[PDB]
Amino acid sequence: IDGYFKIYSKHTPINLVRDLPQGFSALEPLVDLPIGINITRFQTLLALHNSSSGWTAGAAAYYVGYLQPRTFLLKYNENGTITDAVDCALDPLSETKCTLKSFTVEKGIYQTSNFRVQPTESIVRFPNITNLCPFGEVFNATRFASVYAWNRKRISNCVADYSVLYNSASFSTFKCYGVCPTKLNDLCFTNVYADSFVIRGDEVRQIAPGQTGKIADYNYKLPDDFTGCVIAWNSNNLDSKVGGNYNYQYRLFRKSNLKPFERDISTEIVEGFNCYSPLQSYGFQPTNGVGYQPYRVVVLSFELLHAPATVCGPKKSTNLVKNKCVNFNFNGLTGTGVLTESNKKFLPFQQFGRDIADTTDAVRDPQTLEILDITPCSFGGVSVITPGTNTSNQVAVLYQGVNCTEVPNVFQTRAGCLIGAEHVNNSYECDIPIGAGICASYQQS
Amino acid sequence: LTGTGVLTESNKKFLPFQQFGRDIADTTDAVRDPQTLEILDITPCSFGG
Amino acid sequence: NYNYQYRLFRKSNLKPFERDISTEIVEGFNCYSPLQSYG
Amino acid sequence: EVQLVESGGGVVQPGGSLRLSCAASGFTFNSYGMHWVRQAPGKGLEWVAFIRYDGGNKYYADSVKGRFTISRDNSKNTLYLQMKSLRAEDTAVYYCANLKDSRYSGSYYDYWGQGTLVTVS
Amino acid sequence: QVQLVQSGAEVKKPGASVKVSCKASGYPFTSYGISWVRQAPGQGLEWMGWISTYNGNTNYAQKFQGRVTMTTDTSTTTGYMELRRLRSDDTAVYYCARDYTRGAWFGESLIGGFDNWGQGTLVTVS
Amino acid sequence: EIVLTQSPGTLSLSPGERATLSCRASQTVSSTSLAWYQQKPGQAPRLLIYGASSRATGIPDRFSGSGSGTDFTLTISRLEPEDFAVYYCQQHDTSLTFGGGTKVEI
Amino acid sequence: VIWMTQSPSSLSASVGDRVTITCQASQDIRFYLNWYQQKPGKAPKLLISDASNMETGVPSRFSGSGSGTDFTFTISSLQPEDIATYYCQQYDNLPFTFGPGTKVDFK
Amino acid sequence: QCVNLRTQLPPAYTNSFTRGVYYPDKVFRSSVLHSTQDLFLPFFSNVTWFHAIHFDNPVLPFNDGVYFASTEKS
Ligand SMILES: *[C@@H]1O[C@H](CO)[C@@H](O)[C@H](O)[C@H]1NC(C)=O
Ligand SMILES: *[C@@H]1O[C@H](CO)[C@@H](O)[C@H](O)[C@H]1NC(C)=O
Ligand SMILES: *[C@@H]1O[C@H](CO)[C@@H](O)[C@H](O)[C@H]1NC(C)=O
Ligand SMILES: *[C@@H]1O[C@H](CO)[C@@H](O)[C@H](O)[C@H]1NC(C)=O
Ligand SMILES: *[C@@H]1O[C@H](CO)[C@@H](O)[C@H](O)[C@H]1NC(C)=O
Ligand SMILES: *[C@@H]1O[C@H](CO)[C@@H](O)[C@H](O)[C@H]1NC(C)=O
Ligand SMILES: *[C@@H]1O[C@H](CO)[C@@H](O)[C@H](O)[C@H]1NC(C)=O
Ligand SMILES: *[C@@H]1O[C@H](CO)[C@@H](O)[C@H](O)[C@H]1NC(C)=O
Ligand SMILES: *[C@@H]1O[C@H](CO)[C@@H](O)[C@H](O)[C@H]1NC(C)=O
Ligand SMILES: *[C@@H]1O[C@H](CO)[C@@H](O)[C@H](O)[C@H]1NC(C)=O
Repeated sequence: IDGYFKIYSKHTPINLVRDLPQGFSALEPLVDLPIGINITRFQTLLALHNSSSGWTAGAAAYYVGYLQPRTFLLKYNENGTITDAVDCALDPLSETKCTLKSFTVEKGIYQTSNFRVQPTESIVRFPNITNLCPFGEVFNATRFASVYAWNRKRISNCVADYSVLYNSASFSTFKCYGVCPTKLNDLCFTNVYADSFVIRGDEVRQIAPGQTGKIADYNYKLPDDFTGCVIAWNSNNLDSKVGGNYNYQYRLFRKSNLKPFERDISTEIVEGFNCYSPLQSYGFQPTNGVGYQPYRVVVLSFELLHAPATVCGPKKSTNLVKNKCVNFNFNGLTGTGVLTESNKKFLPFQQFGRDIADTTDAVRDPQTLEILDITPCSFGGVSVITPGTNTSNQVAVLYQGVNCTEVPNVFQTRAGCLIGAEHVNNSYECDIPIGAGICASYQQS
Repeated sequence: LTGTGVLTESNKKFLPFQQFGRDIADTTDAVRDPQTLEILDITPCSFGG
Repeated sequence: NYNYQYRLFRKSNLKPFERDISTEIVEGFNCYSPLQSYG
Repeated sequence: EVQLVESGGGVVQPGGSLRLSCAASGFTFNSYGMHWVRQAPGKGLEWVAFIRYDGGNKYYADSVKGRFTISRDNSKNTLYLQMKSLRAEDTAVYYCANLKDSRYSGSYYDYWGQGTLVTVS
Repeated sequence: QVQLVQSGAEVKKPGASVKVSCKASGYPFTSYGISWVRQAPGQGLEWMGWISTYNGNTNYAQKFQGRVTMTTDTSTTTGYMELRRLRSDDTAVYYCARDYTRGAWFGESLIGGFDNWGQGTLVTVS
Repeated sequence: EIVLTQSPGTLSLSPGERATLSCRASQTVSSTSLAWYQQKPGQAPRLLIYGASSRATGIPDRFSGSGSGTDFTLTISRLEPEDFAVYYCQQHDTSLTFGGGTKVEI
Repeated sequence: VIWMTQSPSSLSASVGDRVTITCQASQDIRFYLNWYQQKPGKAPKLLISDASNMETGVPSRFSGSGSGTDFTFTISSLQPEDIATYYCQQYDNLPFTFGPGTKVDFK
Repeated sequence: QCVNLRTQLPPAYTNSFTRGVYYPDKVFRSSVLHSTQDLFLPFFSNVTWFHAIHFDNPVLPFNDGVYFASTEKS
């Protein structure tokens, strides 16, 4: 375990000649060594001697078994010694014993667990978009705009591989809000908006939700419910000039603060006492300190509307499986369930339906535009019907609310599928109640 | 292992590898003394309404 | 002091308290030495 | 002495399904993990899937992942491969094997079965 | 890798026209535009124009205004250029290249150049 | 349009020697809008440097360059037999133009 | 996924000739490489494991070597019975992969 | 030092019954029923029975841990 080689042992006399004893005992810790190595194979070492037959030995034999992850109920006696145990995965009776935390079970019916049908296949469906998103066209631009007059571009009808930006070492910051950047490739959006500008290093701190300052208030602001990523990098070698690259400016004065994604390029104040030009140039120079050097900033904002997505990450569309329990993903809409043809009369503008539980129960396929119904895979409770353990160890199992055809002495009742019980056409007083007029008893079977 | 309580000689038959005992309340009710290696029982000091 | 170096390339990320001192990549197009010295 | 016998091969259509099995004898099957490997006529070997001795974990190649399922029965010493949504490219001879592997299978020996041909048309 | 393939050499009379193709492979056709230049025997590079593979937008050197036109075919991932009203001075080798100097979507200048050049198409006018 | 002038016309150098090639624009050109090319006899030209700070794919590290204002430089730290070719400067700050070209020969 | 390649794709040689096969991994697989031999109509047979570990029963004329990404297989004295296609398998990481194989023919 | 030493013998199995249980930790408990999750030998499992001298001792997989037992006086 984690590099620790643990040994347990026990040594007792045995009355058997050539087998293992039927009974119970526990092994005690012998040694625990911090070895720190991987083990995949092993071999047993024996002592040999040189006889007339060559290298030989007296009779020797051993047994080898393997361990598996299991749950056990262990019983400690008064002296703190383990005297008994239950393997909770051995059979339905042992499961009942573990559930009831006892080695003895009384006559009756007990619910021990639940069953669920697992998905047999996975499918993925995305829009048939072939173009790639022009991110390089924005990031690798020769010039960026001033912050008081920030630019915006819309990205649509394309595939966006966000790992090209995320894993880039060219960026000093890559701060995402509302979304994890490593998961962007699994999402679809209606649109993505890219805003860009040049500011000082120290001003990059203002490019976020809930911020204030000369830039946050008068040049560029993000909303409190912003979802997107803020990307910035040093451009001192590009956007700086000797004498000051005063071509870049920012808004210094305004009568009121801006709203999110607002822009104001008015040049209204002549100058004089208490009268100043609203814009202030940047003294961007190659010899400036790190926080005073120019940085290029790009902000990617995500848009979600009830409409076919036009910006999706990398896609691997598959075929469509029906009438089976499957995993699915419709334009980012993941889940597990059975998909079938729908009888729901959707109107052309409707892409999916919803229940009162706030779940999707029907979708429009992004490629065929047909409507599919979504249902959960079969599940239900499992109960064990037993005589007391003082009578017998034979049990019957009831699968609640399910057909016997979906389960894999098999009787179908209104309570569910009953397996292990022998149905008879006689009638008696009710012993162990099952439901809907049906009871069971020990008559032996 | 800090705490408050009365310490007495234990009658618990600890095995050599066992340093302490635990109750169902997830509390220690016996320890092995680090110097004498004897087992001590731990009980709460008297209280009531 | 290029005597001090660090790992720059690997095909997968390390687990906690893991160490890897392999020097496998010759260099060429899309082929680089895994270690990078410090200036 | 040690035997691995593939069966269940046949001819099916695209979009259909087929279940293969491999009987094991002569060795402690329940102690070893197992691999499926397939080979088209005139082509090299393609690894398909691996399953642990206990039937716990399952591994698949990207070429079959999401379509094929590997399973086993340690009571009947039999290895299984359940293939759905079959394609023409799945035409190959499918082998069960106990591959010698110092890291994963833990086997010190290497055994291959006869192989069974599956055709999708 | 990324490659461009052009047409073979042709000989034309004065007043005629020549069309040169540029078949692209190894990259997404609509990610990068196709640029065109030519070189007269023993001379340097003369820019003719550039076409966006994404939206079909074109830009030309002033010298070739009204003389050179361009088009793209996305289904065959191929660019084309045509020079009309040929003269004896149009004897040159014509080249295409993958462009990273102008955006194909926004038309803005980018940090890049002409790469993945074709083999060149020789056109003679007599 | 902006005209690019290269200098010197031709360098005469032995194998193993260092070479420097200059280009001057008639107008100020941003470094982000400039590139360098190389051409061998009978062959199509190739991009060597774009942005004046970044080499093209497949280009050896012996190729470099820099510049500002109107004056830009292409350098080769050591000439190989394959470097004795014709080089061009290009800008796309205004329209798109190429220089007259410069040659390096033995 | 770790990709395996082999060189040459095929070769021919006479009896007594020395034959070598080269394998290369896209990733460092230490010495975790198996060498398999296959003839038409038959399942693959393992000759070497862990790069250079010769399997019991394999003739002394066979050997293997190499490490990291670069591995080799050698036959010191080719016999008429050694005409077969050899494959490299890496088992450092799941999923496991096989190389394209190298064919040895008769000259 | 090393000696250059033949045929593996057929496999055989026995019933593990309820053997292979051990103390999961070193904490003292008494007069109590405790549920635990760990690697154990499953009850009534099929255990492989080897005879070194009916001659070899084959290399076995370790898997997730091994239960070993040997009955002898020698
Ligand atoms: C030990 O096994 C782990 C997997 O559990 C693997 O990641 C690690 O590299 C192995 N150590 C060595 C030296 O192979
Ligand atoms: C065992 O016996 C063989 C044959 O007599 C002999 O060659 C070998 O040296 C002996 N080894 C020992 C330790 O006696
Ligand atoms: C505990 O051990 C004592 C002997 O020290 C013995 O008399 C007693 O019966 C044991 N109790 C149990 C439940 O085994
Ligand atoms: C997918 O292709 C079909 C035609 O085969 C077309 O009708 C459908 O609208 C396409 N899906 C999208 C999102 O464009
Ligand atoms: C910007 O250009 C460089 C090549 O100079 C390229 O490696 C990088 O991926 C481009 N960035 C984007 C977002 O395409
Ligand atoms: C359990 O069975 C025994 C007979 O084996 C009987 O004497 C005893 O009373 C039974 N216990 C209960 C609760 O019925
Ligand atoms: C499931 O059980 C119901 C009765 O509860 C029966 O009407 C129905 O036909 C059964 N379905 C199948 C497939 O047998
Ligand atoms: C009960 O009666 C039905 C006919 O209604 C018959 O099919 C069934 O086999 C009988 N079962 C028993 C145990 O007699
Ligand atoms: C042991 O015998 C094998 C042949 O079975 C031989 O190849 C090997 O070299 C021998 N080892 C020694 C130490 O003699
Ligand atoms: C033990 O192996 C036999 C086959 O020899 C099988 O029938 C039986 O079910 C197995 N028992 C267990 C618990 O695996």
